[PDB]
Amino acid sequence: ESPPVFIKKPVDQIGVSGGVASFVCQATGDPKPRVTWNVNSQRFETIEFDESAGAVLRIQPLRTPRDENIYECVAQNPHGEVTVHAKLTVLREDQLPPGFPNIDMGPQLKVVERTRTATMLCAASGNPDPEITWFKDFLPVDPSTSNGRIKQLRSGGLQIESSEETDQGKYECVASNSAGVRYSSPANLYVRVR
Amino acid sequence: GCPANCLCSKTDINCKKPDDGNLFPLLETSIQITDISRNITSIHIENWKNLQTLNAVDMELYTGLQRLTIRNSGLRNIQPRAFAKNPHLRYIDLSGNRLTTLSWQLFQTLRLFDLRLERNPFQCSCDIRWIQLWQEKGEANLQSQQLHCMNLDTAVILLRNMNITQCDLPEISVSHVNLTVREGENAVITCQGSGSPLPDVDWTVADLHSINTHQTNLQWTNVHAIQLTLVNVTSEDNGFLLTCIAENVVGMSQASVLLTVY
Ligand SMILES: *[C@@H]1O[C@H](CO)[C@@H](O)[C@H](O)[C@H]1NC(C)=O
Repeated sequence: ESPPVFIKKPVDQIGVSGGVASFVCQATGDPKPRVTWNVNSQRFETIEFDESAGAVLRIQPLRTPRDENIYECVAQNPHGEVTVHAKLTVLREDQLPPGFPNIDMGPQLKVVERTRTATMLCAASGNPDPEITWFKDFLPVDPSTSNGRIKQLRSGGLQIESSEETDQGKYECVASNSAGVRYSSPANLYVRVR
Repeated sequence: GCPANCLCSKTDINCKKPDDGNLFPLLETSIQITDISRNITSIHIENWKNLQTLNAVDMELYTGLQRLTIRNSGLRNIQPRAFAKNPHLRYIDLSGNRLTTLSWQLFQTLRLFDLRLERNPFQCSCDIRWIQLWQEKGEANLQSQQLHCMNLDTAVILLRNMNITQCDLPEISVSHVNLTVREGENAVITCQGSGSPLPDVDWTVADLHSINTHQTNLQWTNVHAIQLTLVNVTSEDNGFLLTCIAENVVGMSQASVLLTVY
Protein backbone atom coordinates (compact mmCIF):
# COMPACT_ATOMS: atom_id res chain seq x y z
CA GLU A 1 0.00 0.00 0.00
CA SER A 2 1.24 3.47 -0.95
CA PRO A 3 -0.15 7.00 -1.49
CA PRO A 4 -0.04 8.82 -4.87
CA VAL A 5 3.25 10.25 -6.19
CA PHE A 6 3.74 12.28 -9.37
CA ILE A 7 6.24 10.77 -11.81
CA LYS A 8 5.32 13.38 -14.44
CA LYS A 9 4.69 16.88 -13.08
CA PRO A 10 3.24 19.35 -15.61
CA VAL A 11 5.42 22.25 -16.70
CA ASP A 12 4.49 25.89 -17.37
CA GLN A 13 3.74 26.82 -20.97
CA ILE A 14 3.99 30.13 -22.82
CA GLY A 15 1.85 29.48 -25.92
CA VAL A 16 0.81 31.63 -28.87
CA SER A 17 -2.73 32.79 -29.64
CA GLY A 18 -4.46 30.50 -32.14
CA GLY A 19 -2.10 27.58 -31.44
CA VAL A 20 -1.87 24.83 -28.84
CA ALA A 21 -0.75 24.09 -25.30
CA SER A 22 -0.51 20.72 -23.55
CA PHE A 23 0.00 19.90 -19.87
CA VAL A 24 1.04 16.40 -18.84
CA CYS A 25 0.71 14.77 -15.44
CA GLN A 26 0.99 11.17 -14.31
CA ALA A 27 0.80 9.52 -10.90
CA THR A 28 1.77 6.17 -9.42
CA GLY A 29 1.03 4.16 -6.25
CA ASP A 30 -0.86 1.24 -4.69
CA PRO A 31 -3.69 1.15 -5.46
CA LYS A 32 -3.21 2.82 -8.85
CA PRO A 33 -4.33 6.46 -8.59
CA ARG A 34 -6.70 8.39 -10.87
CA VAL A 35 -5.59 11.84 -12.03
CA THR A 36 -7.82 14.69 -13.17
CA TRP A 37 -7.57 18.27 -14.47
CA ASN A 38 -9.36 21.37 -13.15
CA VAL A 39 -17.23 24.77 -17.85
CA ASN A 40 -17.25 22.15 -20.60
CA SER A 41 -15.53 23.17 -23.87
CA GLN A 42 -14.25 21.76 -27.18
CA ARG A 43 -11.16 23.95 -26.77
CA PHE A 44 -10.24 22.18 -23.51
CA GLU A 45 -9.73 18.47 -24.03
CA THR A 46 -8.49 16.01 -21.44
CA ILE A 47 -6.83 12.90 -22.87
CA GLU A 48 -6.43 10.01 -20.44
CA PHE A 49 -3.71 7.38 -20.45
CA ASP A 50 -2.28 4.59 -18.27
CA GLU A 51 -5.75 3.54 -17.03
CA SER A 52 -6.47 7.12 -15.84
CA ALA A 53 -3.24 7.33 -13.76
CA GLY A 54 -2.09 9.90 -16.34
CA ALA A 55 -3.81 12.71 -18.22
CA VAL A 56 -2.95 15.43 -20.73
CA LEU A 57 -4.81 18.72 -20.80
CA ARG A 58 -4.78 19.96 -24.39
CA ILE A 59 -5.97 23.52 -24.99
CA GLN A 60 -6.68 24.60 -28.57
CA PRO A 61 -7.09 26.96 -30.21
CA LEU A 62 -5.51 29.23 -27.61
CA ARG A 63 -7.33 32.45 -26.68
CA THR A 64 -5.83 35.31 -24.68
CA PRO A 65 -6.07 36.50 -22.02
CA ARG A 66 -9.07 34.30 -21.16
CA ASP A 67 -7.21 30.97 -21.18
CA GLU A 68 -4.30 32.32 -19.13
CA ASN A 69 -4.44 30.62 -15.76
CA ILE A 70 -2.97 28.17 -13.27
CA TYR A 71 -4.26 24.66 -13.98
CA GLU A 72 -4.38 21.80 -11.46
CA CYS A 73 -3.69 18.09 -11.84
CA VAL A 74 -4.99 16.04 -8.90
CA ALA A 75 -3.84 12.48 -8.19
CA GLN A 76 -6.04 10.50 -5.83
CA ASN A 77 -6.32 7.02 -4.32
CA PRO A 78 -7.66 5.54 -1.03
CA HIS A 79 -4.51 6.63 0.89
CA GLY A 80 -4.16 10.23 -0.29
CA GLU A 81 -4.89 13.17 -2.54
CA VAL A 82 -2.14 15.42 -3.97
CA THR A 83 -2.10 18.42 -6.29
CA VAL A 84 0.37 20.01 -8.71
CA HIS A 85 0.03 23.33 -10.54
CA ALA A 86 1.10 24.72 -13.90
CA LYS A 87 0.60 28.11 -15.53
CA LEU A 88 -0.54 29.05 -19.02
CA THR A 89 0.60 32.27 -20.66
CA VAL A 90 -0.72 33.10 -24.14
CA LEU A 91 1.06 35.70 -26.29
CA ARG A 92 -0.55 37.39 -29.30
CA GLU A 93 1.07 37.10 -32.74
CA ASP A 94 2.29 40.72 -32.48
CA GLN A 95 3.62 40.23 -28.90
CA LEU A 96 5.95 37.35 -29.84
CA PRO A 97 9.63 38.02 -29.09
CA PRO A 98 12.13 37.65 -31.97
CA GLY A 99 13.45 34.25 -30.78
CA PHE A 100 10.04 32.61 -30.27
CA PRO A 101 10.12 29.03 -31.66
CA ASN A 102 9.12 28.73 -35.30
CA ILE A 103 8.27 25.62 -37.31
CA ASP A 104 10.21 25.98 -40.59
CA MET A 105 9.22 22.52 -41.84
CA GLY A 106 6.39 20.41 -40.43
CA PRO A 107 5.72 16.71 -40.75
CA GLN A 108 3.85 15.37 -43.76
CA LEU A 109 1.35 12.62 -44.48
CA LYS A 110 3.26 9.34 -44.56
CA VAL A 111 2.20 5.76 -45.37
CA VAL A 112 4.42 2.78 -44.63
CA GLU A 113 4.21 -1.02 -44.70
CA ARG A 114 4.41 -2.86 -41.35
CA THR A 115 8.00 -3.44 -40.06
CA ARG A 116 9.49 -0.85 -42.48
CA THR A 117 11.14 2.34 -41.16
CA ALA A 118 9.16 5.57 -41.13
CA THR A 119 10.61 8.97 -40.25
CA MET A 120 8.31 11.93 -39.51
CA LEU A 121 10.03 15.20 -40.32
CA CYS A 122 10.43 18.41 -38.30
CA ALA A 123 12.79 21.41 -38.41
CA ALA A 124 12.55 24.45 -36.12
CA SER A 125 14.40 27.70 -35.44
CA GLY A 126 14.52 30.30 -32.67
CA ASN A 127 16.69 31.75 -29.90
CA PRO A 128 17.69 29.91 -27.87
CA ASP A 129 17.83 27.08 -30.46
CA PRO A 130 14.48 25.37 -29.75
CA GLU A 131 14.20 21.84 -28.38
CA ILE A 132 11.82 19.54 -30.27
CA THR A 133 9.48 16.90 -28.86
CA TRP A 134 6.67 14.89 -30.47
CA PHE A 135 3.01 14.16 -29.80
CA LYS A 136 1.08 11.20 -31.17
CA ASP A 137 -2.70 11.49 -30.80
CA PHE A 138 -2.41 14.35 -28.25
CA LEU A 139 -0.13 12.32 -25.94
CA PRO A 140 3.62 12.93 -25.68
CA VAL A 141 5.92 10.46 -27.47
CA ASP A 142 8.56 8.95 -25.16
CA PRO A 143 11.53 7.54 -27.15
CA SER A 144 13.16 5.88 -24.10
CA THR A 145 10.18 3.48 -23.62
CA SER A 146 10.55 1.70 -27.00
CA ASN A 147 13.34 0.66 -26.47
CA GLY A 148 15.75 1.91 -29.16
CA ARG A 149 12.98 1.42 -31.76
CA ILE A 150 11.88 5.07 -31.73
CA LYS A 151 14.72 7.62 -31.98
CA GLN A 152 14.70 11.41 -31.63
CA LEU A 153 16.96 12.73 -34.40
CA ARG A 154 19.40 15.63 -33.96
CA SER A 155 17.76 17.59 -36.80
CA GLY A 156 14.36 17.14 -35.08
CA GLY A 157 12.67 14.31 -36.97
CA LEU A 158 11.26 11.18 -35.35
CA GLN A 159 12.57 7.82 -36.55
CA ILE A 160 10.32 4.78 -36.00
CA GLU A 161 12.49 1.79 -36.92
CA SER A 162 10.13 -1.22 -36.97
CA SER A 163 6.69 -0.04 -38.05
CA GLU A 164 3.84 -1.45 -36.00
CA GLU A 165 0.01 -1.26 -36.00
CA THR A 166 0.13 0.89 -32.86
CA ASP A 167 2.41 3.48 -34.52
CA GLN A 168 -0.39 4.65 -36.82
CA GLY A 169 -1.90 7.96 -35.72
CA LYS A 170 -1.79 11.75 -35.91
CA TYR A 171 1.71 13.10 -35.22
CA GLU A 172 2.75 16.69 -34.49
CA CYS A 173 6.10 18.21 -33.49
CA VAL A 174 6.57 20.80 -30.76
CA ALA A 175 9.41 23.33 -30.78
CA SER A 176 9.97 24.98 -27.40
CA ASN A 177 12.42 27.19 -25.51
CA SER A 178 12.58 29.86 -22.76
CA ALA A 179 10.61 32.22 -25.08
CA GLY A 180 7.67 29.81 -25.45
CA VAL A 181 6.15 26.88 -27.35
CA ARG A 182 4.99 26.37 -30.96
CA TYR A 183 3.15 23.39 -32.49
CA SER A 184 3.49 22.13 -36.05
CA SER A 185 0.32 21.47 -37.97
CA PRO A 186 -0.46 17.79 -37.60
CA ALA A 187 0.42 14.96 -39.98
CA ASN A 188 -0.92 11.41 -40.09
CA LEU A 189 1.16 8.23 -40.22
CA TYR A 190 -0.70 5.25 -41.74
CA VAL A 191 0.52 1.67 -41.38
CA ARG A 192 -0.63 -0.82 -44.05
CA VAL A 193 -0.86 -4.40 -42.84
CA ARG A 194 -1.53 -7.89 -44.28
CA GLY B 1 -5.34 -1.75 -53.75
CA CYS B 2 -8.35 -3.12 -51.84
CA PRO B 3 -8.09 -4.63 -48.33
CA ALA B 4 -9.23 -8.25 -47.97
CA ASN B 5 -12.84 -9.08 -47.04
CA CYS B 6 -13.99 -5.97 -48.94
CA LEU B 7 -15.01 -5.26 -52.52
CA CYS B 8 -13.58 -1.93 -53.69
CA SER B 9 -15.04 0.03 -56.58
CA LYS B 10 -13.42 3.18 -57.95
CA THR B 11 -16.02 5.22 -56.04
CA ASP B 12 -17.18 2.68 -53.43
CA ILE B 13 -15.89 0.44 -50.60
CA ASN B 14 -18.18 -2.40 -49.47
CA CYS B 15 -17.15 -4.60 -46.53
CA LYS B 16 -20.31 -6.61 -45.79
CA LYS B 17 -18.79 -10.07 -45.23
CA PRO B 18 -18.36 -10.85 -41.51
CA ASP B 19 -14.87 -9.98 -40.21
CA ASP B 20 -12.84 -10.23 -36.98
CA GLY B 21 -10.70 -7.28 -38.12
CA ASN B 22 -10.77 -3.98 -36.24
CA LEU B 23 -8.89 -1.72 -38.69
CA PHE B 24 -10.77 0.72 -40.90
CA PRO B 25 -10.21 0.19 -44.66
CA LEU B 26 -6.88 1.54 -45.91
CA LEU B 27 -6.26 1.36 -49.65
CA GLU B 28 -2.73 0.22 -50.52
CA THR B 29 3.18 6.75 -53.25
CA SER B 30 2.00 8.99 -50.38
CA ILE B 31 0.76 11.36 -53.15
CA GLN B 32 -1.17 8.53 -54.84
CA ILE B 33 -2.97 7.10 -51.77
CA THR B 34 -4.56 10.52 -51.20
CA ASP B 35 -5.55 10.82 -54.87
CA ILE B 36 -7.29 7.41 -54.94
CA SER B 37 -9.12 8.04 -51.64
CA ARG B 38 -10.56 11.38 -52.83
CA ASN B 39 -12.52 9.68 -55.61
CA ILE B 40 -14.37 7.50 -53.05
CA THR B 41 -17.90 8.74 -52.40
CA SER B 42 -19.32 5.85 -50.32
CA ILE B 43 -18.03 3.53 -47.56
CA HIS B 44 -20.12 0.65 -46.23
CA ILE B 45 -18.97 -1.53 -43.31
CA GLU B 46 -21.28 -4.16 -41.86
CA ASN B 47 -20.98 -7.09 -39.43
CA TRP B 48 -17.57 -6.07 -38.07
CA LYS B 49 -18.16 -7.31 -34.53
CA ASN B 50 -14.73 -6.14 -33.28
CA LEU B 51 -14.70 -2.63 -34.82
CA GLN B 52 -15.23 -0.76 -31.54
CA THR B 53 -13.89 2.73 -32.23
CA LEU B 54 -13.69 5.16 -35.19
CA ASN B 55 -10.77 7.65 -35.22
CA ALA B 56 -10.42 10.86 -37.17
CA VAL B 57 -7.26 9.41 -38.75
CA ASP B 58 -9.42 6.62 -40.23
CA MET B 59 -11.69 9.12 -42.00
CA GLU B 60 -9.41 12.00 -43.00
CA LEU B 61 -8.10 10.49 -46.25
CA TYR B 62 -11.61 10.05 -47.68
CA THR B 63 -12.22 13.73 -48.41
CA GLY B 64 -14.75 13.12 -51.19
CA LEU B 65 -16.93 10.90 -49.00
CA GLN B 66 -20.70 11.46 -49.34
CA ARG B 67 -22.15 8.36 -47.68
CA LEU B 68 -20.88 6.49 -44.61
CA THR B 69 -22.46 3.32 -43.28
CA ILE B 70 -21.16 1.39 -40.26
CA ARG B 71 -24.12 -0.93 -39.55
CA ASN B 72 -24.68 -3.92 -37.25
CA SER B 73 -21.14 -3.93 -35.88
CA GLY B 74 -19.37 -3.43 -32.53
CA LEU B 75 -19.04 0.35 -32.72
CA ARG B 76 -18.80 1.81 -29.19
CA ASN B 77 -17.66 5.36 -29.92
CA ILE B 78 -16.49 7.94 -32.46
CA GLN B 79 -13.47 10.14 -31.71
CA PRO B 80 -14.21 13.91 -31.66
CA ARG B 81 -13.81 15.75 -34.97
CA ALA B 82 -13.79 12.40 -36.79
CA PHE B 83 -15.76 13.81 -39.70
CA ALA B 84 -13.93 17.16 -39.77
CA LYS B 85 -12.28 16.50 -43.12
CA ASN B 86 -15.35 14.82 -44.70
CA PRO B 87 -17.35 17.94 -45.61
CA HIS B 88 -19.50 16.35 -48.34
CA LEU B 89 -20.71 13.60 -45.97
CA ARG B 90 -24.53 13.83 -45.92
CA TYR B 91 -25.87 10.25 -45.43
CA ILE B 92 -24.67 8.48 -42.25
CA ASP B 93 -25.91 5.10 -40.99
CA LEU B 94 -24.68 3.99 -37.55
CA SER B 95 -27.57 1.64 -36.74
CA GLY B 96 -27.19 -1.69 -34.92
CA ASN B 97 -23.91 -0.90 -33.14
CA ARG B 98 -22.98 -0.64 -29.42
CA LEU B 99 -23.48 3.12 -29.06
CA THR B 100 -24.62 4.18 -25.58
CA THR B 101 -24.27 7.88 -26.48
CA LEU B 102 -23.45 10.28 -29.32
CA SER B 103 -22.45 13.94 -29.66
CA TRP B 104 -24.02 16.41 -32.12
CA GLN B 105 -20.55 17.98 -32.40
CA LEU B 106 -19.42 15.11 -34.60
CA PHE B 107 -21.83 16.48 -37.21
CA GLN B 108 -21.35 20.22 -36.66
CA THR B 109 -19.51 20.79 -39.95
CA LEU B 110 -21.87 18.57 -41.96
CA ARG B 111 -25.24 19.10 -43.64
CA LEU B 112 -26.80 15.73 -42.83
CA PHE B 113 -29.75 14.65 -44.95
CA ASP B 114 -30.00 11.24 -43.22
CA LEU B 115 -28.58 10.16 -39.85
CA ARG B 116 -29.63 6.62 -38.87
CA LEU B 117 -29.32 5.69 -35.19
CA GLU B 118 -31.83 2.84 -34.90
CA ARG B 119 -31.24 -0.14 -32.61
CA ASN B 120 -28.30 1.14 -30.57
CA PRO B 121 -28.19 0.65 -26.77
CA PHE B 122 -28.65 4.36 -25.93
CA GLN B 123 -28.78 5.40 -22.27
CA CYS B 124 -31.04 8.31 -21.38
CA SER B 125 -29.04 11.40 -20.45
CA CYS B 126 -28.56 15.08 -21.29
CA ASP B 127 -25.80 13.98 -23.67
CA ILE B 128 -28.46 12.73 -26.13
CA ARG B 129 -31.21 15.34 -25.75
CA TRP B 130 -30.06 16.88 -29.04
CA ILE B 131 -31.36 13.76 -30.77
CA GLN B 132 -34.76 14.26 -29.19
CA LEU B 133 -34.65 17.87 -30.41
CA TRP B 134 -33.52 17.02 -33.94
CA GLN B 135 -36.34 14.49 -33.93
CA GLU B 136 -38.89 17.18 -32.96
CA LYS B 137 -37.77 19.67 -35.62
CA GLY B 138 -37.49 16.95 -38.29
CA GLU B 139 -33.73 17.26 -38.76
CA ALA B 140 -31.74 14.60 -40.69
CA ASN B 141 -34.71 12.20 -41.02
CA LEU B 142 -34.72 11.26 -37.32
CA GLN B 143 -38.47 12.10 -37.25
CA SER B 144 -39.26 8.84 -39.08
CA GLN B 145 -36.98 6.68 -36.89
CA GLN B 146 -38.24 4.93 -33.77
CA LEU B 147 -35.56 5.47 -31.13
CA HIS B 148 -35.42 4.52 -27.47
CA CYS B 149 -33.01 5.04 -24.61
CA MET B 150 -32.64 3.16 -21.33
CA ASN B 151 -32.70 4.47 -17.76
CA LEU B 152 -30.48 2.99 -15.03
CA ASP B 153 -33.41 0.88 -13.76
CA THR B 154 -33.56 -0.80 -17.21
CA ALA B 155 -36.71 1.10 -18.18
CA VAL B 156 -37.06 1.60 -21.92
CA ILE B 157 -38.42 5.00 -22.85
CA LEU B 158 -39.28 6.39 -26.26
CA LEU B 159 -36.88 9.22 -27.07
CA ARG B 160 -39.69 11.70 -27.87
CA ASN B 161 -40.79 11.31 -24.23
CA MET B 162 -37.41 11.57 -22.55
CA ASN B 163 -37.66 13.94 -19.56
CA ILE B 164 -34.36 15.32 -18.27
CA THR B 165 -34.59 18.48 -16.14
CA GLN B 166 -32.07 21.34 -16.53
CA CYS B 167 -31.02 20.24 -19.96
CA ASP B 168 -31.77 22.78 -22.68
CA LEU B 169 -30.31 24.65 -25.62
CA PRO B 170 -28.23 27.63 -24.58
CA GLU B 171 -29.50 31.18 -25.11
CA ILE B 172 -27.17 33.92 -26.32
CA SER B 173 -27.10 37.73 -26.09
CA VAL B 174 -24.79 40.44 -27.38
CA SER B 175 -24.21 43.96 -26.05
CA HIS B 176 -24.52 45.67 -29.46
CA VAL B 177 -26.67 44.93 -32.53
CA ASN B 178 -24.31 46.59 -35.02
CA LEU B 179 -20.94 48.23 -34.27
CA THR B 180 -19.56 51.47 -35.73
CA VAL B 181 -15.92 52.40 -34.93
CA ARG B 182 -13.40 55.04 -36.09
CA GLU B 183 -10.25 53.57 -37.68
CA GLY B 184 -7.35 53.43 -35.20
CA GLU B 185 -9.62 53.42 -32.12
CA ASN B 186 -10.57 50.45 -29.95
CA ALA B 187 -13.96 48.82 -29.33
CA VAL B 188 -15.59 46.43 -26.86
CA ILE B 189 -18.40 43.93 -27.45
CA THR B 190 -19.66 41.55 -24.78
CA CYS B 191 -21.36 38.25 -25.65
CA GLN B 192 -23.00 36.01 -23.04
CA GLY B 193 -24.42 32.52 -23.17
CA SER B 194 -26.76 31.11 -20.55
CA GLY B 195 -28.55 27.83 -19.92
CA SER B 196 -28.25 24.36 -18.47
CA PRO B 197 -25.78 22.89 -18.76
CA LEU B 198 -23.56 26.01 -18.68
CA PRO B 199 -22.53 26.65 -22.27
CA ASP B 200 -19.04 27.38 -23.50
CA VAL B 201 -18.94 30.66 -25.42
CA ASP B 202 -16.54 31.90 -28.08
CA TRP B 203 -16.07 34.67 -30.60
CA THR B 204 -15.33 32.76 -33.81
CA VAL B 205 -13.51 35.74 -35.21
CA ALA B 206 -10.04 34.51 -36.26
CA ASP B 207 -10.24 35.83 -39.86
CA LEU B 208 -10.17 39.38 -38.44
CA HIS B 209 -7.22 41.50 -39.65
CA SER B 210 -7.30 43.66 -36.50
CA ILE B 211 -5.61 42.88 -33.18
CA ASN B 212 -8.20 41.35 -30.81
CA THR B 213 -8.35 39.99 -27.25
CA HIS B 214 -10.84 37.68 -25.51
CA GLN B 215 -11.61 37.86 -21.81
CA THR B 216 -14.08 35.91 -19.65
CA ASN B 217 -16.32 38.34 -17.70
CA LEU B 218 -18.43 35.80 -15.79
CA GLN B 219 -18.53 32.14 -15.18
CA TRP B 220 -21.11 32.16 -12.36
CA THR B 221 -23.32 29.13 -12.77
CA ASN B 222 -25.86 29.45 -15.59
CA VAL B 223 -24.09 32.55 -17.27
CA HIS B 224 -20.89 32.61 -19.31
CA ALA B 225 -19.81 36.03 -20.66
CA ILE B 226 -16.88 36.81 -22.99
CA GLN B 227 -15.61 40.27 -23.92
CA LEU B 228 -14.21 40.74 -27.41
CA THR B 229 -11.92 43.77 -27.47
CA LEU B 230 -10.71 45.11 -30.82
CA VAL B 231 -7.55 47.23 -30.49
CA ASN B 232 -6.22 49.70 -33.10
CA VAL B 233 -8.91 48.78 -35.63
CA THR B 234 -7.89 48.60 -39.30
CA SER B 235 -10.47 49.66 -41.91
CA GLU B 236 -9.68 46.40 -43.77
CA ASP B 237 -12.20 44.86 -41.33
CA ASN B 238 -15.05 47.10 -42.53
CA GLY B 239 -18.24 45.11 -43.13
CA PHE B 240 -16.85 42.12 -41.20
CA LEU B 241 -19.39 39.94 -39.40
CA LEU B 242 -18.30 39.30 -35.81
CA THR B 243 -19.96 36.08 -34.65
CA CYS B 244 -20.26 34.63 -31.18
CA ILE B 245 -21.36 31.06 -30.46
CA ALA B 246 -22.62 29.39 -27.31
CA GLU B 247 -22.65 25.62 -27.15
CA ASN B 248 -23.48 23.07 -24.56
CA VAL B 249 -24.01 19.33 -24.91
CA VAL B 250 -27.63 19.98 -26.00
CA GLY B 251 -26.79 22.28 -28.91
CA MET B 252 -25.60 25.64 -30.13
CA SER B 253 -26.79 29.20 -30.63
CA GLN B 254 -25.09 32.15 -32.26
CA ALA B 255 -25.28 35.88 -32.68
CA SER B 256 -23.80 38.21 -35.28
CA VAL B 257 -22.67 41.83 -35.07
CA LEU B 258 -22.01 43.88 -38.19
CA LEU B 259 -18.74 45.83 -37.83
CA THR B 260 -18.37 49.07 -39.84
CA VAL B 261 -15.12 51.09 -39.80
CA TYR B 262 -14.06 54.36 -41.44
C1 LIG C 1 -9.36 9.67 -59.65
O1 LIG C 1 -10.23 10.44 -60.47
C2 LIG C 1 -9.57 11.51 -61.16
C3 LIG C 1 -10.60 12.30 -61.96
O2 LIG C 1 -9.93 13.29 -62.75
C4 LIG C 1 -8.49 10.95 -62.08
O3 LIG C 1 -7.82 12.03 -62.74
C5 LIG C 1 -7.49 10.14 -61.27
O4 LIG C 1 -6.54 9.52 -62.15
C6 LIG C 1 -8.22 9.08 -60.46
N1 LIG C 1 -7.28 8.39 -59.58
C7 LIG C 1 -7.51 7.16 -59.16
C8 LIG C 1 -6.72 6.73 -57.95
O5 LIG C 1 -8.30 6.41 -59.71
